[PDB]
Amino acid sequence: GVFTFEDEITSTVPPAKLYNAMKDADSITPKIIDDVKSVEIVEGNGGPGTIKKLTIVEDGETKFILHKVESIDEANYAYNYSVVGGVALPPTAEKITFETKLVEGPNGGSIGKLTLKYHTKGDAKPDEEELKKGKAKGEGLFRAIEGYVLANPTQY
Ligand SMILES: Oc1cc(O)c2c(c1)O[C@H](c1ccc(O)c(O)c1)[C@H](O)C2
Repeated sequence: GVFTFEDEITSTVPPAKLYNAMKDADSITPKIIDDVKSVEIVEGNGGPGTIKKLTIVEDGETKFILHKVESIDEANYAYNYSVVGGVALPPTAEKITFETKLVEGPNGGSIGKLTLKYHTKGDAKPDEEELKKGKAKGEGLFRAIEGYVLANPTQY
């Protein structure tokens, strides 16, 4: 089946600035997030269909995660990707998609609309553990990119 979850987060950063920064996430996330060590493009031009390999060290163990870029809509401040291999993908799941969309806040800040879609193989049940881990990932990225912009005011 498909399980869909929707969430919102807020930032004082205007959406156009945040979105520019999101485009540099491969560069930014290893600096801010302790566990991420590198992000490498296995193949692709960074657009839809690109495959990325993330190298992380978790619990003193090196591991890898695979991402695939689904779609990009700059006019709409959206970036979509799916987890398609690695530890992040549970055995039951076909695929886990994270959609990120940025909207102007009422006060000029930003609202991040985060949608998580969990595709399960057959009738398998989604792991609660993964979802909990899942909601954090959607947030952490956003915070990572936000923190970086706030800490480097002149750059964006
Ligand atoms: O705290 C974490 C832990 C993780 O395993 C990850 C986190 C944050 O965010 C990473 C991340 C997510 C999206 C990206 O585009 C990216 O470059 C890096 C990834 O989800 C894997």
